[PDB]
Amino acid sequence: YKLNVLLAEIALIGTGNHYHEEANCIAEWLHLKGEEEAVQLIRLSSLMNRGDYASALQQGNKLAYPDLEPWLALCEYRLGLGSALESRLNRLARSQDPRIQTFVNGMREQLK
Amino acid sequence: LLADLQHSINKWSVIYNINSTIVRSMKDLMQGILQKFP
Amino acid sequence: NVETVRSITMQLEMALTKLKKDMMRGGDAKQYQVWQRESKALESAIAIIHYVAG
Repeated sequence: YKLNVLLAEIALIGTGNHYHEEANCIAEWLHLKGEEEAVQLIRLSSLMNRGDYASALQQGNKLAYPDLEPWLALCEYRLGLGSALESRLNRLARSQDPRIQTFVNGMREQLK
Repeated sequence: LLADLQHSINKWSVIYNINSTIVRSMKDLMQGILQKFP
Repeated sequence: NVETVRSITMQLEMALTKLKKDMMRGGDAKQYQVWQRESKALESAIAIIHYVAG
């Protein structure tokens, strides 16, 4: 493993196992090194694993990352913001990224 | 991915009540973000 | 795999020991802000691995 990748994966393990401050200390390092998208993924994961979807959503909509859009859609889904979710799915359906298309297709199925 | 991280991903379906298609796409986006590290 | 755990724990511990040796070299305050951040990140990672994978 490249060290920073290892640290990022461990931080994610941290956010899914109730070790949020440890994960944040790792993110503070990743932030210093410019891996801002990974920092945002760790923050979203930490907030969402704690059930704080509203805070996650507010922070996610204040920092733009195409690959993290699905996480914000998951926040809207869990909060039951139907209108916002539908709007987000229509926008994501416009993406050329096959991974985003797969996500949208999966969420549409989930919603049926 | 580290086994313990995959273990967490394997619980996303029940934790967030989402199907396997959603989980797989999110796991792929996550992996993609980590693959951008120099 | 127990082996991957053992291996990544050794990687983090070696990196932490090396960083603490680099911190004996002296440097300006900005250098120590960088090293302190890295040190805390490594300690944190080692902790999570201990707590979760043991």
